[PDB]
Amino acid sequence: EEEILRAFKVFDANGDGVIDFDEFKFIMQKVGEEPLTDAEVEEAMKEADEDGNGVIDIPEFMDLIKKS
Repeated sequence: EEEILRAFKVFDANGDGVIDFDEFKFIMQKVGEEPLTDAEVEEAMKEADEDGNGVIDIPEFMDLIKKS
């Protein structure tokens, strides 16, 4: 619980709790605008949104690892 909610909550760029494609492509490489190859980031977020309208809410990523 604590490590996954810490990581996803820094990852949400405030977003009301939701993460989109441009937020992940900016924040992935944590020091400013560092995301170097777009294909690595696009593959990881497309496999982590299971349906969720296309942009990830906090319960999806954590139930995907933590499911209870």
